[PDB]
Amino acid sequence: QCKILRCNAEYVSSTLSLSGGLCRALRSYALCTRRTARTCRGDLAFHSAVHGIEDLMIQHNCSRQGPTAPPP
Amino acid sequence: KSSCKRHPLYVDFSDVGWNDWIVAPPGYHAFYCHGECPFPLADHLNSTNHAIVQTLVNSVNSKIPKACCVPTELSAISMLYLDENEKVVLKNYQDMVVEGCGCR
Ligand SMILES: [Cl-]
Ligand SMILES: [Cl-]
Repeated sequence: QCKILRCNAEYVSSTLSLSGGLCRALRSYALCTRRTARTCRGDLAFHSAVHGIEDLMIQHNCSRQGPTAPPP
Repeated sequence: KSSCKRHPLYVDFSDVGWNDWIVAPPGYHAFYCHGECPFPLADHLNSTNHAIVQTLVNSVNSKIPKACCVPTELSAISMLYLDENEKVVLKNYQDMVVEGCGCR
């Protein structure tokens, strides 16, 4: 049911290969947590992840949505 | 900074003056644990809920330290030491070699 190990793994993987890049990885991490939220209601590691992503996104001043490509 | 992992450590018994009581081996690969413990810890199955909570508390209060990189699995070694009448005695020594490191 709870798929937080896969979110943790993907984020650790993304940060091993390298602030613009970290914010992307943090947004993917946030998206991943949201997608398994329903199966992690009582999971401690899950709620720690959600706290850590927010803490890390406040640091490095990440945007929650990610930049759009501008017109040609 | 490099994250929590196992590092080489060969213990030479001559270098510590232990060759007088240790007949065999002349030394052994002991290893040691070292490295930073950053969020997320729960990407390892050898950490703990307390270490995960401490890391969360540390992020809100820097006075509370981060988890520490320590051995989470140790293995035994057999050694020969000298007994009475210079009798060579085989003995197993538990928790001598690092087999795994984790953030605790
Ligand atoms: Cl965590
Ligand atoms: Cl002993």
